[PDB]
Amino acid sequence: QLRREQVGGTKASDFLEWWVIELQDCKADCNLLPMVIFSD
Amino acid sequence: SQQFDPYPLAMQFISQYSPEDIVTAQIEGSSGALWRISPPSRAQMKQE
Amino acid sequence: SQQFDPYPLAMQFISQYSPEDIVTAQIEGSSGALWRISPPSRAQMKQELYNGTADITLRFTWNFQRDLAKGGTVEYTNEKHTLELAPNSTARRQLAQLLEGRPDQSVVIPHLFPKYIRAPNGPEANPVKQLQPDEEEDYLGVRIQLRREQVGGTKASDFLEWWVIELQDCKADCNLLPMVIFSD
Repeated sequence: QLRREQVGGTKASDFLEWWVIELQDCKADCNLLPMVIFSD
Repeated sequence: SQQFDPYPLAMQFISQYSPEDIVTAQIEGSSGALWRISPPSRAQMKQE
Repeated sequence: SQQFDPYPLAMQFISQYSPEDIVTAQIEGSSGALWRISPPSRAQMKQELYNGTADITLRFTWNFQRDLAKGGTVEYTNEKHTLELAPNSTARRQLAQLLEGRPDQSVVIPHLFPKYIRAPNGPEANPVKQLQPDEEEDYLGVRIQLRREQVGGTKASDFLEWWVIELQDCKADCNLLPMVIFSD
């Protein structure tokens, strides 16, 4: 998801941007990406 | 362990590691910093 | 091979490497990300360029990252070609003007972009002396341009900036900086 925030004749590149990624199946944990990692 | 029941595979692999030997990375998605794209490059990306 | 005819030097050096052992880095110039300079620091930079006294530097560092899966003991190699911009010299006198945000003006700096770089197993990516005798005059000239985009009582630090560098002799490849790099 591209969250977008206005600052202030371009309407596109006039203001802030950033990216937010979530798992496809998020129940209430949209701020969460678990990633189990194995260490030998 | 109990969520990979059908599988002897888990016994071969998962069992090798003590439960503390394995960690999780609760990486957040929202707190990505502001994007850095120059509007020429953003326009070219949009074109492509 | 055929573009270094006079030279037995090429036979000694270039021949050592299979043609696939040598790769090119089509690094783009336009797609540099937005500049990050705090307007105190930008103003201080402008001051040092405008009425500076101590001689200033402008370095240009490359850095190659290889893969360890193919063996090897080093992962990063790098070096720099430091250049000095004399006070009241033309180069600085034009960079300073460039910083004021004029639309189309630009400057060219000579001897800044070596073309053939050896990447041996040691952390010294030394330029190959043996395709270029001068070691300082055979370097290419690069063309720096400050592209500038408005957003919106300062007229200077109110809006976006970024840098775009091109070779001095660009035919139609302004988005191209070839850089032949040698791998042992």
